[PDB]
Amino acid sequence: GVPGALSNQPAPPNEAPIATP
Amino acid sequence: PGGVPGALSNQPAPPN
Amino acid sequence: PGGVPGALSNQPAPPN
Amino acid sequence: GVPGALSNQPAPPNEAPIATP
Amino acid sequence: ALLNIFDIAGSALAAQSKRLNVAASNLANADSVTGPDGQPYRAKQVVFQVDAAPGQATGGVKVASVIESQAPEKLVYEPGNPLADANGYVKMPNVDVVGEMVNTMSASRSYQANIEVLNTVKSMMLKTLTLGQ
Amino acid sequence: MDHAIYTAMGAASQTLNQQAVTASNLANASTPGFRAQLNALRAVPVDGLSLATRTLVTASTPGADMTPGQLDYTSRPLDVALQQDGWLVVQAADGAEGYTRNGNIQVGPTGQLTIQGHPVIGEGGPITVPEGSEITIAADGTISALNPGDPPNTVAPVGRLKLVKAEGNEVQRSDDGLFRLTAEAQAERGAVLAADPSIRIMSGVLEGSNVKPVEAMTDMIANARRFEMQMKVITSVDENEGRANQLLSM
Amino acid sequence: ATRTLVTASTPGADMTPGQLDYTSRPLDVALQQDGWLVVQAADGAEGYTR
Amino acid sequence: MSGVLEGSNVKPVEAMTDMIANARRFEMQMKVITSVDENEGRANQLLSM
Repeated sequence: GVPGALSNQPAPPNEAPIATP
Repeated sequence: PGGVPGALSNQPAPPN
Repeated sequence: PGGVPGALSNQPAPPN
Repeated sequence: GVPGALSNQPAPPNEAPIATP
Repeated sequence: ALLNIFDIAGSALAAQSKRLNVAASNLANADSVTGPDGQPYRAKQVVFQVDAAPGQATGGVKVASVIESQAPEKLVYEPGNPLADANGYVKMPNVDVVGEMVNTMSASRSYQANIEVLNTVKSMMLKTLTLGQ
Repeated sequence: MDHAIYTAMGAASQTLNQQAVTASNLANASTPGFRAQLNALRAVPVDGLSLATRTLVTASTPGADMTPGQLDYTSRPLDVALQQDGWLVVQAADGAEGYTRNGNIQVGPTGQLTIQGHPVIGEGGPITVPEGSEITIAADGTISALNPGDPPNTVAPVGRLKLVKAEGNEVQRSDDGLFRLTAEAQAERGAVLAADPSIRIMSGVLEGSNVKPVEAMTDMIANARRFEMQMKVITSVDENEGRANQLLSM
Repeated sequence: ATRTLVTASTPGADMTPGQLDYTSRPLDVALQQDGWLVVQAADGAEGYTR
Repeated sequence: MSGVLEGSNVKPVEAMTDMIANARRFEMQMKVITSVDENEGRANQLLSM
């Protein structure tokens, strides 16, 4: 997955957890 | 869809 | 061919 | 050559020794 | 070819934006004691290198990877801290504040230079289409 | 950019390093038997083509200051102070041999002599004193132990403290604060330093830290001024590049 | 992954004993370190204090 | 112990140092914000013609 390219599949949703659980 | 743009979304929040 | 572009490559360091 | 001109070979590597051997 | 200049300058813009983002993240977390895993925040740095695969020496800039610094994490004495080791020492980020500020300013300046290059090349390509009326 | 910003930035960061060293020295202004760290800037010139114009600066620590420190009179027979250029020998953290000036000798319940938690080393190795006995230390390091209950006629020598002689140019401060022989000095003087019979110690006086206050103050003033100077150069270079970027337009 | 945000949290409180003044009052009481007095909270619960 | 009262345990040195660090950390964040805002303008101007 080269940045700036085009891919058929959507990008996965990013997450920023404050705690691992 | 979408939510509040700007400050509120790009700030860490408790998981819910 | 390249490295860290800034502070971490423009400071003197001991050799490897 | 003079600074800012064009040469046929690369410049030598740049190194700054903290203490000379 | 003027068209490849678009790719070259866009790659440069993206790389410098990534570098400025790394610098801002380092500046923000200069006093962070912990992360989600309980590990100290290690200063991040981008790796710049050319991308001229089809038989060229010059092709622009791309960020190969983001790497954490190997300089020594600052040890502060705090025995009551849950993250303190056996000797009571807590590890703190090795961020160089002056270095990150200079990185921010330099990244902004070179980003602006690449913006100007892109604008000039776009103007030249616009003028080309009027070759001989 | 113009890498002149990367010179003033280095000069500003090494100034903060020097300030961190000076502040560490000032924090230990009351540490018993402390040797202040010396800080000095060194210039490294970048070699290359064509015109040598860039010379960066780095902060280095050329050893420590060995100037004998202050002597506080505490009427305690265990606190000893060493003659100038003399060092006490203890067993380091990793079972090695290290040197110190802290004479705050403590006696454990089992009877072993310790300094800052490190065992004290004599000619016979670590020194073990008879449990719960009064200790007197002579001028040359001999240790006399009096067992309570028995008359003062019982006082007899037990062991001799190992006292060594080492200059500043021969010793290097290890990461735990204990001085150890440098490589060149170790190669000539051997692995273990032989006890010097000419070293005299004084019992009942504790040596303080040799952190000079006037030099510290002057160093902080100079560091602040240098940092501000580098900031003014950095601002000038940034302003220059911001207009120079206008050449690419049109 | 270049963006790392920062959030400010309060990891508990500081339990180092504070200053002790001497008021000649028979009701003023001070506790030894790591010790707490027990009171009945507002919501019928159990609370600890110094 | 009866007849003594326990006060607060707020350390003034820690609070003063923390306040100084907070102020001089904010200023840096405000500098980065200004830098990004200045950067975005020329990128926006890139969209002309």
